Amino acid sequence: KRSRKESYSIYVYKVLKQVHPDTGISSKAMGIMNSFVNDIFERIAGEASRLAHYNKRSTITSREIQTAVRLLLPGELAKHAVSEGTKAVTKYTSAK
Amino acid sequence: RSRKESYSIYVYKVLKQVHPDTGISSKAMGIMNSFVNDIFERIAGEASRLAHYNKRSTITSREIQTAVRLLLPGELAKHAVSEGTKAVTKYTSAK
Amino acid sequence: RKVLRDNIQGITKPAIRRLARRGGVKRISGLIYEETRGVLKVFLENVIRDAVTYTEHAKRKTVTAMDVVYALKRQGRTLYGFGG
Amino acid sequence: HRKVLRDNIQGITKPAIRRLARRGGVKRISGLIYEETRGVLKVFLENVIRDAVTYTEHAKRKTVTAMDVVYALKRQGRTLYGFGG
Amino acid sequence: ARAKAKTRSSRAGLQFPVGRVHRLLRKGNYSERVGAGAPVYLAAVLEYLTAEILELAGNAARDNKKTRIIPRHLQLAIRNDEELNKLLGRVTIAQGGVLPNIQAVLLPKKT
Amino acid sequence: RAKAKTRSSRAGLQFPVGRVHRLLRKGNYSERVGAGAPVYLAAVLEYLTAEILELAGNAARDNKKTRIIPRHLQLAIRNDEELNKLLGRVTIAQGGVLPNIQAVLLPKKTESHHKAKG
Amino acid sequence: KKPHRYRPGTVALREIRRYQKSTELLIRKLPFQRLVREIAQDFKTDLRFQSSAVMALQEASEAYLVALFEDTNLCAIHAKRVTIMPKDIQLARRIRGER
Amino acid sequence: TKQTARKSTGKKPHRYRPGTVALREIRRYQKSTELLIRKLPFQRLVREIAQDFKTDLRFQSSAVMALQEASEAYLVALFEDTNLCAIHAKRVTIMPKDIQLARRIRGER
Amino acid sequence: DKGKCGLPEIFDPPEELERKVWELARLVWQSSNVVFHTGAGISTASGIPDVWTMEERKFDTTFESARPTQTHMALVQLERVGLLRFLVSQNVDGLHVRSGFPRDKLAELHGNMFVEECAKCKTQYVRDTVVGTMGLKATGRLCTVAKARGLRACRGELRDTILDWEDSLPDRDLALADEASRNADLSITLGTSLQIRPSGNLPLATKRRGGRLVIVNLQPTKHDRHADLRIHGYVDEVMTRLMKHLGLEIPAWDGPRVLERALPPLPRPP
DNA sequence: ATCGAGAATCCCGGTGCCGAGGCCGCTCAATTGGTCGTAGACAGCTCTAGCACCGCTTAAACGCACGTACGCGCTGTCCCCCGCGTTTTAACCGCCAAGGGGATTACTCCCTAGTCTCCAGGCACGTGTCAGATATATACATCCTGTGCA
DNA sequence: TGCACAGGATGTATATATCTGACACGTGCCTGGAGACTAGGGAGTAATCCCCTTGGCGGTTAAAACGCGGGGGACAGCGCGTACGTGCGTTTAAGCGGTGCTAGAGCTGTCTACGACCAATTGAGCGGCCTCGGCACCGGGATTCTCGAT
Repeated sequence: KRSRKESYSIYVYKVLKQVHPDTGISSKAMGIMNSFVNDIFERIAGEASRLAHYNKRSTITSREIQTAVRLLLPGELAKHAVSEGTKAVTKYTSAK
Repeated sequence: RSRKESYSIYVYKVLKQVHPDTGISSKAMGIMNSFVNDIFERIAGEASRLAHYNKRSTITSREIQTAVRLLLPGELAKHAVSEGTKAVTKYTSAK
Repeated sequence: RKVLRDNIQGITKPAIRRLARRGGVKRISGLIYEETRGVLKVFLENVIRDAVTYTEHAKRKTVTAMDVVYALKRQGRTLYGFGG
Repeated sequence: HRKVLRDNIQGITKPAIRRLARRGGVKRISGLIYEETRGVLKVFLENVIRDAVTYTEHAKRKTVTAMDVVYALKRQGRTLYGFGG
Repeated sequence: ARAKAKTRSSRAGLQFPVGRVHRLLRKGNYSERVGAGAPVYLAAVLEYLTAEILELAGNAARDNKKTRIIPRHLQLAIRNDEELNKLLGRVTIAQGGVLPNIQAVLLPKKT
Repeated sequence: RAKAKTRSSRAGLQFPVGRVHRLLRKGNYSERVGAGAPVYLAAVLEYLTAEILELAGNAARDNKKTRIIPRHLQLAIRNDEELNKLLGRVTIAQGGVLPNIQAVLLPKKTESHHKAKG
Repeated sequence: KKPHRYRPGTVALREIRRYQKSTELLIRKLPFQRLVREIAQDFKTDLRFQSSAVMALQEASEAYLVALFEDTNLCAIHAKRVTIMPKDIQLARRIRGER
Repeated sequence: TKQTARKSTGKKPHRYRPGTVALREIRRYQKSTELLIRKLPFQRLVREIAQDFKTDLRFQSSAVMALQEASEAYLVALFEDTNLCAIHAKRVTIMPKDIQLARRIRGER
Repeated sequence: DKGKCGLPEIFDPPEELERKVWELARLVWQSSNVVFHTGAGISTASGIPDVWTMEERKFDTTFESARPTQTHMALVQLERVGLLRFLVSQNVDGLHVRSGFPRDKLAELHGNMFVEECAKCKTQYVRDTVVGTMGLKATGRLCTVAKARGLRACRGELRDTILDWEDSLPDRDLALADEASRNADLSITLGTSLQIRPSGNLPLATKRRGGRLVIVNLQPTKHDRHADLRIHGYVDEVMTRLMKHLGLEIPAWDGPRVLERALPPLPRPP
């Protein structure tokens, strides 16, 4: 039939059940969350690509993403996101 | 040692084409050089978004035309479209 | 075979007063209805120009909601809840 | 580099603020404006420098260049012709 | 033959798909090469933002005596917090309404 | 081999077409680019440059000057409605502002109304 | 005796409180759709509109007008008044950037 | 007429009435181009603000020049909006509330 | 249109009209560069009402169908036959241009109701309908001068040429009139009080470099002194015996017309 | 400054019901393993600006006196907007066709990416010159004040 | 007390003359764009397929429109006090020119390790399908502001 559609529904649902074990979510709220995730993704990716282009560099590493998230997110959000990202990268490198 | 390209000679050619007896200072030259490659990247980014929006991987003349008609307002957009069409037709006709 | 002329008056005075009440306005002068209609028409035509340009670039004849979403994102007005 | 801090906000004197207002087109200025605009200006500056430094330390540099400032201003939605390009 | 094939998202200990993020990074015309830690970092920060917004929205839903989130709750959560309101500064959420706010001067006097 | 004429000359332009093509292909905009895109973009850039730089030249001649300085560029951009819309929020160094004083700030009333002098 | 009548200003406050806690659209659907079609006829004849397209247009226009009216109310209160007049809308749009 | 042609037919230097030197200065600074703030105090302010993010930095001269130009342009635009707000309230003096309103409408507070 | 009319009139006795019109036709001959000055009184024959006139008290509907006077038809023919170097008019009726008088010989110091000017290129347009705006303000039309290389048009805000008190005066016109008076041999003002300056001082500067001065006005002038001949009769009938002793008669006023430059030398006897 | 009618709002408990949430089959995208060639990490130099300090000149910031213009508070009025009835007006809801057009495959061909050579357009650099700033030197249109007459 | 001039005083305009540092221009390299040539896959037609847009009809009321009486608030005057603009004498530190030192900004080599790419493998995730309860409405009373007496 019709082609497949990519969405962030299952992962947003997993996070919601991680933080609130009992509350649910409607379809329109799920679509709004999907749009929010896509918007933040494209903002961070564009900022990282511009950062890489400014330094005559061909790769987007974790340093570019960290600088992009400290340029975009404000204050406490920036610090907590940086902490979470570094924790995830350390866990990924040590476990593999 | 290293060469740093810029749109200096080209805009000075345009200046002497439109005002054959008026000069331009270095600061105005730099400002015009910044304006040129500001508009360049603005139009190019709009065209790239417009091409990604239609699942295509080629920046043809149509994407540039639509980008310049999306960015430039009114008479500027119409005259720029006319100039670009004239240039493209002449380039294709001359082979 | 169909021409529509006097549709800007479809946004009636009670609708404008309702919108102003949601904004927090307590008492409303009698001349702001025409001003509101004018500014609404300007905003609508500004958005619809880009929307129709986006549709006609794709050689389509139907204005999809995603074209409206892109046209709004262009003017620095992001809209969540309609995909994209 | 040895000296750290003093009250440098006062370097933006009253006559400079009145000159800026005159170029803006202001005829009369109150007495409480001077302590306001200074407080405004700082909030502007630390919103740009904080970005420029963020660029400078990304390239492993220890010198804020003009291009860092231009990029930071462009990121704020406020471009500046005459220094980059 | 081969191993048990854990996913990279499970290896990094996070819920978002790092593989899908890496695919959208490669096939989205951002750079010419993509590192091996950029998708993990970006997935971690995306999950953090999603969790923060969802926690605030759930708190608002409980404050509204409901057990299912609607766009009104998301709007309340993102407008009552000074960080997300500035990250999502000029963004309109459909069917979200506005914060209930009336200026003090408009309130009736003599009381 | 051949005469090797530049693409800008073939298109009857002044801005470089090959440089624009190289910038388009090395700017990470798309996988591939067409053959006519650089010509169209160069023509648009040249037209915009000519518009701005003719208005600046007119403003410079209006002030008994034979050079274009940033002040003239700012004046030309600001006095034109469409160009000011395009450069809506752009700061030009050493540009200044347009001469503009609000009507309320003017003193006025210091003139005879021609009412038979009472 | 006299029939019950509320003093001018309290019904407006009740309207404000009721409309600030509700989320439905405020303008009627068909008039807005006809206005959108009439405006669009001046760019390309014989067009078609999805339902979601006009829904999105209405959703954006309502938020735009609500924000503009909040700015207008601030401008009116700044001038020692409580009524909004066209000059307040004009000042708000001058400052915002539309001019 | 080689002076004030125009249309018509007709104690201590009067001290000038309060508001003629104001318009003279307005015209003088509106037809000029140069910067309006002293340069060393601005550089010291920039260094003070910068050394609260990363210690012991260095600045190019072009960096502080660009910062000064951007700051002056921002302040001039803000003052123009403040003047519009003050005139809207039937005044000619600009109060801090005018600056607050102008910054609130723009979306900066 | 009220109160009273504190105006003394002498009408000067009829026998001395012929005397000093004959004597004026004398000075007309040996003058090689005559610069005329014109005032509101030239149009009183056409019934053109509205400064003294404003103090004593918008006729655009009368302006759109106004008819140039007999003397208006005189001066255009004097231009077309020679012995006329320049003309300076401080009137806003616009009858001189509509009379076929060339615009290059005409200095309209106070402007014209029928002329618009651009605010970005300072070009001038001569319309046929009345421009309904006073005070150097917007008109509603736009400039249409087309630039080359396929660029946009001027598109500047067209404005009127009707001035207001204390406003600046046209440079192109003031300078021209001044050079003209400095290069004047004779000057003959018609129907003005010589009161509003800087225009009023143009006639006197004629004698400054060794010249003469003839004033024609029913009312007294603040420059009656330092003259050469003072005429006090009606300009409508005095010009009749002006032209009767010189020759020719008015060709026609064949409807509103505009003339930019002047015809190659002089038809008819000089 | 206090009571009491009265319209409006908030619990209370039924009740359908349509949408949120769980299950299952299966294409398809993520994963694992190996090869490789280049992007970038790491040293090492060169020298270019960035920083620190000193004298001198003077333009500007500063402190104070003073007067007047402007901001703020009352006061009156009259006019424009709000609240409540009553009547039209048209939006909204179900239901039904009839296509027009957006999606989906198949196929082919022409358009664009690699690569390879080479030579001329464009950049770095040195130079004489000319436009823009300042500084007198005549020329001229007004404007103000002193010395005789009804 | 009001004219009548004459001549000195005031501000503006045009014309030369000198200076100086940025600019227009000529020359020598050099590397990047142009001309040939080939391969492969992106996209332009062509043909179905179904779905979702548009137009129509009809009953029901929700809401808009119109009318009318008050009332309160927007606007125009007055009046007063003070604070802000203006001018002058002090001072003070900015701006310039100069000297000196060195931190690190650019640039060049060398090597290695790390993403791109290509085949097999397989399980997380999507579309389709059921199924039950969170929730939006139904009134009925119970409070709760609100505004007029008193």
